[PDB]
Amino acid sequence: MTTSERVVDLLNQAALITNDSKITVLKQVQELIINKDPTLLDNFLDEIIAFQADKSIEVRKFVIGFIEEACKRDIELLLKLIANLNMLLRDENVNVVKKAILTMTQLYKVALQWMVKSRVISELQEACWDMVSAMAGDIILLLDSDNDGIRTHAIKFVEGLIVTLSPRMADSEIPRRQEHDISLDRIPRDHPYIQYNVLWEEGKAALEQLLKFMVHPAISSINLTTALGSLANIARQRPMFMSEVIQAYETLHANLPPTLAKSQVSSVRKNLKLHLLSVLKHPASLEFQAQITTLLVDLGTPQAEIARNMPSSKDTR
Repeated sequence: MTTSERVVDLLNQAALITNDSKITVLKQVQELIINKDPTLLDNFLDEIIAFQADKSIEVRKFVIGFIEEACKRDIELLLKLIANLNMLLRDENVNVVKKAILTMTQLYKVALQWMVKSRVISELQEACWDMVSAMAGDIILLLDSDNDGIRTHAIKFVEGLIVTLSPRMADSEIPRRQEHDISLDRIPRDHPYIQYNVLWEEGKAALEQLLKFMVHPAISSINLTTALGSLANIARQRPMFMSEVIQAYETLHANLPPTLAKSQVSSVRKNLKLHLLSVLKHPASLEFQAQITTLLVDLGTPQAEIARNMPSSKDTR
């Protein structure tokens, strides 16, 4: 029997399995159609995507993972799969939503790169980009989800967005895994469709949402520390934002979220200090030395710890 005959037989078996172990069979299918005979991907998309209706949470999560792998293998499948991903982002179960946010964090930057490399934008490709972009806007709105784990994942997606939609600079720290990710500097300024200025504004607006979130008197401990880490990552990857990040830290410290200001205060300060020190260690910090140092002392950072983390101006070259 042929590969596509095997795929049909596995799919028919997966349909008879009544527990999550059907994912074993679906991953066999995914390996056949994504890696063994990639030409089959197109032919059996419908069959895999059909499992987005499965009642099992792990099965819907599998389908989100599958969409990510398929779009990473052929980004144009995003044309037929963005709508299914949008349904999973609105899932009734928060674990499916979280997994869909993870996936958008990966796929947004790849759809954008694809738009940026197209000189002529088809109707399908335009509606696909419109949807990618409303989904990003909806995930930013998820900063106000009533679910703590969703807000946490939204923070990370928003972090990734701010970094995508701002330019790399010469002293930008770039985690090696993100070396080849698109950023604003890699966007031609006369692309007829994707407008540089608009994406910049959009990155700035995303950052303003994340700064406001950070300050909010009602956010939780896990959200706060995720946001603090995100802001620190942003300041080191995009040093043009360092000022705004330092200021956000000053502001959080002046106005502690009432629920975290007594028994939890030691923890919040230790967290704020650890993140602030990571910013200080970045050479662009030398421009804000008095402001950072003053904030570090006010948090009760020992002098030795400030001194140890101060970058040399040699690292400014």
